[PDB]
Amino acid sequence: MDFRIGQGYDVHQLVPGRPLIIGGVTIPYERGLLGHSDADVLLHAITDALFGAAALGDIGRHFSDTDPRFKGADSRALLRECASRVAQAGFAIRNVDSTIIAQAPKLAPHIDAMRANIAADLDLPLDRVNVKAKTNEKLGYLGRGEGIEAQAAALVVRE
Amino acid sequence: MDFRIGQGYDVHQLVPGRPLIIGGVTIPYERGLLGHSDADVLLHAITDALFGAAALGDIGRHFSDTDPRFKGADSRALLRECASRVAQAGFAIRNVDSTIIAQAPKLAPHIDAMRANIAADLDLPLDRVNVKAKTNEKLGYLGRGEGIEAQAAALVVRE
Amino acid sequence: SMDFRIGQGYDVHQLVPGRPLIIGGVTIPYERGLLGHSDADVLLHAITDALFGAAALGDIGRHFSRFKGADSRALLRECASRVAQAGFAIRNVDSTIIAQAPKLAPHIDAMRANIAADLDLPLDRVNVKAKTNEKLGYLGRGEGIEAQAAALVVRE
Ligand SMILES: Nc1ccc(S(=O)(=O)Nc2ccccn2)cc1
Ligand SMILES: Nc1ccc(S(=O)(=O)Nc2ccccn2)cc1
Ligand SMILES: [Zn+2]
Ligand SMILES: [Zn+2]
Ligand SMILES: [Zn+2]
Repeated sequence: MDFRIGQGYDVHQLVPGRPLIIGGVTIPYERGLLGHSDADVLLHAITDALFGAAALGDIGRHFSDTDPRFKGADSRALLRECASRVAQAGFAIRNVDSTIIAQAPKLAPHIDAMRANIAADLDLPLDRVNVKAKTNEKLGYLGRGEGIEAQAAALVVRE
Repeated sequence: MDFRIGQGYDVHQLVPGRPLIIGGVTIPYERGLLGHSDADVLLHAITDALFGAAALGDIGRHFSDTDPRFKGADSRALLRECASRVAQAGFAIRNVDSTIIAQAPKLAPHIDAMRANIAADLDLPLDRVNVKAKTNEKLGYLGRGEGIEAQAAALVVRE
Repeated sequence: SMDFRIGQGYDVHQLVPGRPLIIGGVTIPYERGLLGHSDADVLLHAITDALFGAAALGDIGRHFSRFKGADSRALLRECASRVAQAGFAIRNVDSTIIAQAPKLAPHIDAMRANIAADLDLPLDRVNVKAKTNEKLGYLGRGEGIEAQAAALVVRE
């Protein structure tokens, strides 16, 4: 009965010349996200929500860019290590919900693939992982296609 | 004890010649929100939070903005159908919290009416529904009054 | 006791010259500070709104329109009092600060300690996270700082 909630936010710039990787899925698009590794905005937000629910700080405190252990680590490896640390701190994950905000491309065809990657990385049943997607109605840098945002919420319980 | 959390986000442009309908309340104003449905940004954010908590996808999955049957749709009717599907998936709603962010008009006079509408639609008492209203402190497209944003959080439990 | 409730909070304040930068009750050296009627502590405000939201007590604007000169930790303490008054116990708080500058990492642990003391919580039930905005929008240009918060309470 010792439930805890966590919330996560991430954003990355979207420009020509890089791949678009969201939720572990490479998506064909004229632009891609800029960041240290694969720049997976959705997995970063979920990771931060999980560290937050466990009150373990955040993704920057756990996985520094200079650390040799995570030099070439992609964001799924980081999500899996996050989950291991959350479990070791005594918490079981109960569910994850999230939103991707991107003016383009359409993300609906890729939701089930993202959910399957996230559930596998968290060792969760598929029906405890949700990903939602929407545009920003052409408003702001998101609406002009200059960035993509992800939001995440996670519920855990201390066991 | 099988609790789940969900989160929701929505935004719509503020334009001339549209009803301003937020939380089911038709608010007197020279502009209104632009969308395929009645464009109720607050009810959409809450709908997304509820679908997300039940791991049922999102409002685009259940009520496509491409579908003619939803042109001008009453978003309270959509919220009620969302709650019906969430119940059909086995979940009871425990509470909803939300934020509306707008430069104008003043929303304080309308918040209690919005809360009562949401509570009615979700078959909740008033004390389990909360609506918060704020400005964006003059920043960004929200500060310039180009759109209105809503955020939502929901807790459900699988019975 | 299984009557859990969640709340969510959002705040943003402009960064302006000639004012202290106070976030999570920590005074951070910086050329600018946050603009507000209070000390404009955007993180404490977001947490405050999340707590009012979880207890279904409305929001800051309704509670804190005898507080004319109060700093935001006093308001967070008052918020926690009202949450308790309504029969709720706070179970945990999580939050994110979005600021392009300055670096907040050295100050996070003090913010967490401040929030924990104000809410009468142990450290392991309070969390503060910090991000830039990748140089995007008004946050990325350093025109404001945003905070987000989530809170879990239970009605006893
Ligand atoms: N059934 C339905 C519901 C909402 C809309 S909307 O384009 O007015 N608003 C939307 C649409 C998708 C996500 C969020 N808001 C159109 C159709
Ligand atoms: N009592 C009180 C507290 C804070 C403020 S603020 O306008 O500096 N910050 C706010 C105000 C409303 C919602 C969020 N932050 C004004 C009055
Ligand atoms: Zn990232
Ligand atoms: Zn909408
Ligand atoms: Zn504030």
